[PDB]
Amino acid sequence: CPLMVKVLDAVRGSPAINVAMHVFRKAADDTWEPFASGKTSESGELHGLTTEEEFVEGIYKVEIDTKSYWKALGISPFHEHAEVVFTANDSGPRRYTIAALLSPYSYSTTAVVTN
Amino acid sequence: CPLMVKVLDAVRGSPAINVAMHVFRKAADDTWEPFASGKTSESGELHGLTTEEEFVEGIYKVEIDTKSYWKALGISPFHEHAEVVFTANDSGPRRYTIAALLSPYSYSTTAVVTN
Ligand SMILES: O=C(O)c1ccc2c(=O)c3c(Cl)cccc3oc2c1
Ligand SMILES: O=C(O)c1ccc2c(=O)c3c(Cl)cccc3oc2c1
Ligand SMILES: [Ca+2]
Ligand SMILES: [Ca+2]
Repeated sequence: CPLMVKVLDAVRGSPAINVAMHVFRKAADDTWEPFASGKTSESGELHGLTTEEEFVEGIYKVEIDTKSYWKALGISPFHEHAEVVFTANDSGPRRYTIAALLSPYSYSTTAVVTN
Repeated sequence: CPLMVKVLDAVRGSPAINVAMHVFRKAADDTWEPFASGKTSESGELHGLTTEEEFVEGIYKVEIDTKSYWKALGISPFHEHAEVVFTANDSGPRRYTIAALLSPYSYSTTAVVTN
């Protein structure tokens, strides 16, 4: 898959399992059109969101539902979600791994881009 | 002022100066209504965004223009912007500092909420 997302929990030191996320793509009218969605596995990873053919050039937004994750662990978090917004495939196809590290009042995100 | 934003640069080891950002408040129809905006100072801080009377409970989005910041420094960035989406909750007297640490392919954000 050309787009994979991995989510980790910085409180427990574990993968963040069953985290929902939605991916959007910016449309011509400047609105966010639905693109793909899923939930992380027991490894904290979400594979198979898209295919090479469907993953065209564009501006993409990954909205990770961190609030539901913390609520299900019984925790009141600060953020509604973690958002990652980036231009993809501007110079041809790439493989993107988006990672997010979660705490109740903080998150970090990094991208690993390979050819 | 109950809302301040501080931005740091992990590549140069410096405050992130002259970074533009917009704050939005979520409307009843799920759209994002402009709320406040500005640019960080020489200390990397943006003060005076709002007042106690204007900053009511709700969902807020801070959209930080990191792409323009990196391009002004001649450094190639990954993200279109950094986003911080959070709930303001009236639990006693509270001041909110939203902090962000920027790298070209990564960013980290935390909230410092004090009395
Ligand atoms: O792709 C992976 O397996 C992977 C492994 C480690 C990390 C990681 O430590 C990490 C940290 Cl500290 C801060 C922000 C994002 C991160 O994302 C990761 C992703
Ligand atoms: O508000 C301040 O003065 C302040 C000081 C230090 C930091 C800081 O190191 C920091 C780090 Cl590593 C990661 C993410 C956010 C951060 O926000 C900060 C904010
Ligand atoms: Ca292109
Ligand atoms: Ca309340």
